[PDB]
Amino acid sequence: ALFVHRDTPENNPETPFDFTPENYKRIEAIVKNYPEGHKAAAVLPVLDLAQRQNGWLPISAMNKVAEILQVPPMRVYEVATFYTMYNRKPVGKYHIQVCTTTPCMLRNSDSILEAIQKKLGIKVGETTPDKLFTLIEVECLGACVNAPMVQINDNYYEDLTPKDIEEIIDELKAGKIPKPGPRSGRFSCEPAGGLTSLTEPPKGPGFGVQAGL
Amino acid sequence: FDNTTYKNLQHHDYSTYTFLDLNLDLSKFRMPQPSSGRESPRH
Amino acid sequence: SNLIEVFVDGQSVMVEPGTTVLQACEKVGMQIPRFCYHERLSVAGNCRMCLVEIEKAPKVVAACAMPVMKGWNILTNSEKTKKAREGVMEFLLANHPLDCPICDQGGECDLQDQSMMFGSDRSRFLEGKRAVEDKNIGPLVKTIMTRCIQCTRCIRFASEIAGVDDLGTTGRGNDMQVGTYIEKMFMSELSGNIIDICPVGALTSKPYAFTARPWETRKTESIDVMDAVGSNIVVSTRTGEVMRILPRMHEDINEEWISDKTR
Amino acid sequence: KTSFGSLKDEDRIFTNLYGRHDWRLKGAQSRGDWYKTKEILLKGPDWILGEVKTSGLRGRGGAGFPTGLKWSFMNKPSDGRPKYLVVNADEGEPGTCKDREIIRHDPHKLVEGCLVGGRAMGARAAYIYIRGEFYNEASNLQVAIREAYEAGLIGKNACGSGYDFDVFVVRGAGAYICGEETALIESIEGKQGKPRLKPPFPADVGVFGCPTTVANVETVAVSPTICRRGGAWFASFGRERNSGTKLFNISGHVNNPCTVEEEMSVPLKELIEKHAGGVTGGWDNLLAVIPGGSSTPLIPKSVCETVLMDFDALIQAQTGLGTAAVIVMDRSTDIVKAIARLIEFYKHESCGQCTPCREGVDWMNKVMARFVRGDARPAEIDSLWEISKQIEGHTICALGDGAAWPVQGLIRHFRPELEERMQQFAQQHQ
Ligand SMILES: Cc1cc2nc3c(=O)[nH]c(=O)nc-3n(C[C@H](O)[C@H](O)[C@H](O)COP(=O)(O)O)c2cc1C
Ligand code: SF4
Ligand code: SF4
Ligand code: SF4
Ligand code: FES
Ligand code: FES
Ligand SMILES: [K+]
Repeated sequence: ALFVHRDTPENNPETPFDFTPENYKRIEAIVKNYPEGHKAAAVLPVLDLAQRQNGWLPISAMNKVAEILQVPPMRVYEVATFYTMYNRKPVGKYHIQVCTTTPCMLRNSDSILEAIQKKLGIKVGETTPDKLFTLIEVECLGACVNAPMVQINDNYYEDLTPKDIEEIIDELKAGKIPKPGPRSGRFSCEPAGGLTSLTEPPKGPGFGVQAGL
Repeated sequence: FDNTTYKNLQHHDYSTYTFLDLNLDLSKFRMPQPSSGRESPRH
Repeated sequence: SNLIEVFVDGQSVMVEPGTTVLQACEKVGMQIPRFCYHERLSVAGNCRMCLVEIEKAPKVVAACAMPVMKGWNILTNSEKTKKAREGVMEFLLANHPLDCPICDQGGECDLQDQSMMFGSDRSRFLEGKRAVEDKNIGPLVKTIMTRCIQCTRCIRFASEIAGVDDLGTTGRGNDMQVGTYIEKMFMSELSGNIIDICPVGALTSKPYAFTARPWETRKTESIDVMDAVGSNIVVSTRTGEVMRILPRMHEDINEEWISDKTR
Repeated sequence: KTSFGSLKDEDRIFTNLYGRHDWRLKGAQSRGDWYKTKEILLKGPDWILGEVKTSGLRGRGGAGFPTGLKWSFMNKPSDGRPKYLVVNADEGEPGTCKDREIIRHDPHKLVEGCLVGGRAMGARAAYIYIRGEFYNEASNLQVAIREAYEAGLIGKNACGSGYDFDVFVVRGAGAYICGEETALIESIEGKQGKPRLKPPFPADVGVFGCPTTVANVETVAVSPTICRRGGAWFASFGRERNSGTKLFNISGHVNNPCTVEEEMSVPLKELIEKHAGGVTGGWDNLLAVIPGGSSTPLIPKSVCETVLMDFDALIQAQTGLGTAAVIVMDRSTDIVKAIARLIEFYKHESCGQCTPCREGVDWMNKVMARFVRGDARPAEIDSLWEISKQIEGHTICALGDGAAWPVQGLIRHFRPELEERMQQFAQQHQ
């Protein structure tokens, strides 16, 4: 995608955007986390809050944040185009993001990628005509030991197989919200087939404390 | 002593504003912030 | 007094604390190659053309930003320094367009000249080049942004000197672009000065476009009369005709800038 | 001691690594967290810094500087500015995912580490920077911080010690480069995640321009235990100058990819065999290992046969411990493609600030893409080696280094396999 903005009827400075009263109270708390005189530090969390309210970042949403914090609009444009979690175009309701870096690739992230494409009938980077799904590849999501995995919106679905991902889309497409986490048999990052450690009960308070403390 | 069940299922209920609501919640516990002495570097 | 001793190729120099390695080399009369550094802007340290070897240290340092320490021997012509410059020049030219014949900077280009003096004499880049779309920022400054080398001089000048925060970088990595993001004009009474400080032909004078080359112009050092500041200028002429107006450095009047009316 | 790698449960620190116990304050307190924390704070910063010094703890974020000496750079009289502790939870190095488990299963260890570490530095608050993708993990950590506030463990009179301390959580927005300590600081300040040159060093000019120490999540979380149990205990694990217990991620072509805590200096073979269930298809199916996240150069099966997992052992094998993210590849792996995809990762993460990475890393990516198909000549292998050397040591931050080292590993150990692809391609297209 591009890193220059061209006004369009859906996306121009007069596209209506404003924070709801509830989000203004949240904005106040975000801004209070930083030293007085350095309110520019609130740009990232407040752009994200704008995107969480709206789904994506119209140019008018960017200008509102620059106005609230009194930072030049350009300095908000630079942030919006730098960090990849900001959507400068409308996405689908369920933003499916498939990790394809080497650790996930080594565990057959391609099979997951093709499972979703045939299921939804789209290619990477596209949105379904019903505007429910958007498919994109992404770099390591920090869940490598549970590869292959995808992130849908705020949730991670891990240890996936082509069947498991096709099922998840069916639940989402059916109005249900599938449960995040590994889909194979384990709970998180433990070895599959039995823990190799942390089987004895953890020690209680005061165990091992060095003398004289 | 139980060692065979996942005790971290609360995040199946987190929603869009969970993190920002907790931040708003903690607002009353923070100490007063330091001040650079001006409204911003542009003042 | 409060001065400290450093060496440039073994020649002792007494510098004020905080003096950078680049500034120490000026005193002995050496100009370290540069692109991003400009003495009237904030230090950026991003082009990496100023990398120099400090004797006994295994890592080259960015002379434009590194404060010089006591007893340092700056080796400005060692193989480690020379190979650092050749490597950086190789990366600067990897995506640069083959534009010199049609580019107005040709003949007075820092990329050309520092390639001649400090770079290699050939290419080993065997791929295709980056190409970026051009930005319209008014009737004075033409942008051919494929020539931009991301030095960020224009951004720093616009923000610090002109007090206009309209230029920035959008994107990331190899696809990082300098511009306004939105369709905006950079119309400031000092805007034309980004033509001078842009080291390449990315920003050029729109009125001056295509009319002359620098070697053929005659330079007349004169005074501006568009206001009462008396800015010192150079009038470029060729075969009896005035071709352009350039600033002439005067620390006590205009420094190295002129207004857009003067220009 | 001459052999390592049989760590007992009683000596493990992250005792809720798998989230099988309550991760909230009551559960953490029952496991020894937040125990006698007031006593530690009243012992003073010099005592705390002394304990960390003798423990031999080294940075668990990648570079592994001695932690005791790094934190001591803040032990200086206040010069009017606030002092800050920035905790690096960006956790971005591919193959690495240990900090994720500390955050969501043992947050109260991280919180107490911030307090104990903050006291040593004389810091008024800790900012925990966590990657934006980890939304649920951030919410857990944010819930734990609330409990610690409601129990008076942090805030005014933290732990009753008379020391005020805050714990703010700030979320990233998608950028591996924001794991670099100075790029992380710039990100908190609301700018692009572009690293700063040094000097100034963060201890002098850091976040908001104030004295700052950036510490990895694992580095911080072990400190309360090192103080409670003593640096002598921690230092009694692993080889000298490679002390303590370390979290390991084993991913890729192994039977049971998993995260596990183990003693430093354990043989790489033993770690894979004991905890991950061995290499898929047998130990004889092993092709190469990236020992410590994508940045570290790969090693071939011959070297992995006996290498120890610690900084100096892996440095000797021409690589590094990195974050201890062990990526195993078996003989069915297109090794050129595996490393090519890592270069493609670095191409997407470079901030673009400085020339050798902005231009050079994209250049190596184009060359690697051609090496996969063999659409190249053998003379280009040494050209690519020189290009990587032109990037390493000439950039602002170490991302440029982390892109060059994977390439050097491939050329170092798999040059004949690169030239085989060039032969096969040349035959077909004639
Ligand atoms: C590209 C890049 C990414 C990095 N990512 C992380 C990271 O995700 N987590 C981390 O702790 N350190 C990361 N680092 C290292 C930090 O810059 C820094 O060395 C570390 O936070 C220091 O903490 P420590 O001394 O406790 O290990 C990264 C460095 C680079 C160059
Ligand atoms: S900027 Fe310089 S090197 Fe680039 S095309 Fe113009 S004259 Fe040639
Ligand atoms: S347009 Fe010119 S001055 Fe601006 S960043 Fe590019 S090369 Fe530098
Ligand atoms: S090495 Fe790469 S990531 Fe680091 S500052 Fe330079 S361009 Fe940015
Ligand atoms: S490689 Fe996919 S989560 Fe790390
Ligand atoms: S002149 Fe020093 S890095 Fe550009
Ligand atoms: K120019």
